Amino acid sequence: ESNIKVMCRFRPLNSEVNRGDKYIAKFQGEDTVVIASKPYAFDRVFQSSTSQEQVYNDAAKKIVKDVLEGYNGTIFAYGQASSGKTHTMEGKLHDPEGMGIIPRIVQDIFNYIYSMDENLEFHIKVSYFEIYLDKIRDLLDVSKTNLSVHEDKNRVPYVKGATERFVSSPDEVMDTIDEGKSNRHVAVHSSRSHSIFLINVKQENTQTEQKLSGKLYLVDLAGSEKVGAVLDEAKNINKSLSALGNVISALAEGSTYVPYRDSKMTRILQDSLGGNARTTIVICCSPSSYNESETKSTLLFGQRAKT
Repeated sequence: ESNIKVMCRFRPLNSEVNRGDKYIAKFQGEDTVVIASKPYAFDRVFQSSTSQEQVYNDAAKKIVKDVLEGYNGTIFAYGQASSGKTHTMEGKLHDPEGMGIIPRIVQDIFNYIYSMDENLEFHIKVSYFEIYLDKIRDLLDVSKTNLSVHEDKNRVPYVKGATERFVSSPDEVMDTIDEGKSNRHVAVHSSRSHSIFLINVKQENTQTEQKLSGKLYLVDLAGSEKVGAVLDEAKNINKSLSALGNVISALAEGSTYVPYRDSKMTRILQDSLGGNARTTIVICCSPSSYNESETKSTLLFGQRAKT
């Protein structure tokens, strides 16, 4: 019903072994992981050996194909520091085996476009903003610090004043990602804000003249903090995570009312999370004994989306 799939990735272990740490995690097949004799069931659990490409294949690929066919979708990344969130989501820029989910999404989009030359015409608009201290901040125009979410006549959400930049190649998309990353709020390199990257795929069919439109959101979630300006960061981070969790949970349990309005991120993502929309949540975990509570913390958060 809900269309949310939660997938958990554990990374290989070192470099770190010199500390003295154990593996702490056992896998009952490919969808369940056991820690401290407690079982956590998911839709897929990627073990240490799982390649970048099959993470993309199982987590994101069908979502991309759906957006190229007119649907909306969302992929979330969630993880405590050094869990492998960045390796999973971005990976190694121009190494194909190699690269993480976001570069593979972009390559599939453009290969499809190239393979569909004349018969389909495309316009890809990308936007990039972060939820920092409950404020919507544009990562492509530092002057736009405090933007708002609204709904149109059809109850379709949009962020007012957000930069939309036209892109025509994979490099142009990646250039845009790097520009936004430069302005993203970091501390201690923890992300202190949640960042949302939007690819809007607009197409028109040359034979039939009919139009299609699809929105793919890539959300990098800041991890929950247990702790001045860094305190306001923690309470906002945590409150917005609980708002997401409430939505995500109401959809998973089939609630007829879903509390999208209780936070800005979920208002933005209302046309792309729940309903017809396709969603994958990738939670990244360290296997080390040193981080067992963090992992167990991440795992519980992932559990909220699990029917």
